[PDB]
Amino acid sequence: FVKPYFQERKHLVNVLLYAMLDLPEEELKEKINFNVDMKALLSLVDTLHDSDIIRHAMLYEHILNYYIAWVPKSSYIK
Amino acid sequence: IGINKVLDHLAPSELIKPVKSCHNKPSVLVLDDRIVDAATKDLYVNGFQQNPTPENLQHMFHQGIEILDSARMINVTHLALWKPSSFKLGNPVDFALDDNYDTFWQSDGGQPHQLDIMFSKRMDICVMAIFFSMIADESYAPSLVKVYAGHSPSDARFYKMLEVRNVNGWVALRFLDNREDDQLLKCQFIRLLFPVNHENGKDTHLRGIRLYVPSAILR
Amino acid sequence: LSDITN
Repeated sequence: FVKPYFQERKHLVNVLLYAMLDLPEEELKEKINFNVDMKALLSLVDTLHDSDIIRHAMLYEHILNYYIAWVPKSSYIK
Repeated sequence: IGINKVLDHLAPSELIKPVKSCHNKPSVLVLDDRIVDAATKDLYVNGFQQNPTPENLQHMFHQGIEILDSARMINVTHLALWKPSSFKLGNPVDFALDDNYDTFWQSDGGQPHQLDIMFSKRMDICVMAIFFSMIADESYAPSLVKVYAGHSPSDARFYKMLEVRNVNGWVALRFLDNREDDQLLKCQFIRLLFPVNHENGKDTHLRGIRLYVPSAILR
Repeated sequence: LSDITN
């Protein structure tokens, strides 16, 4: 429901990928002409880095185990 | 708890399966008589040696029978039902089991010839005796033999391979792969196949065949 | 001799 609004805004790709790679603010300020909140930046880096979210023996174990416990547009719900 | 423990004993799984890394190819047995070895001497009785004359073959045929019967053993070749793939109206399997080199049995029909050995009661075969004549019956010589096993015509399964190059004598085949503890075979259904003969033959004879199993007064 | 090959 939300993605078209993201494509409506232009600078979203650059800031998000720079947020993904955690670049320093100095490189942001060189070629970006609008102010970016450093507190918002540090907060999003913290959220991004939040992490709270033999071969014959596995065939007997895992293949059997996957069917020991089982419950019923692609998946896309990773 | 006795019920739970015995169930584990009948069907051990975690203890049994080591790696499950079987090669799954069929093992082939070498029957050649030009190499002298202790294992070959156990399976080949007549001894390693020009082609002998037929009377010499008859003489060694009797001496092979005598040696095989010399040891403590019980013959139950006549204690089972036999049904070959097809006859030729000249010689039934009786002359194959008559223990005579002169007479012999011949099939006539499809190329994968079948020889059926059905048993009435659970008999534990230990040594199977078969006689080949490469020089005497080169036209109808058995070149490849596959021996099956099972408890019924339904559950016939592959046991062993046998390739023929030059064997003019009795062949002894004791069974050890199936059961190392018993050193014998336990089945009620045995069938033999002869898919192809030497030098691209058509039919096959069988000079001899025998089955071996283990166990004051007034006249 | 029979057993004629193809």
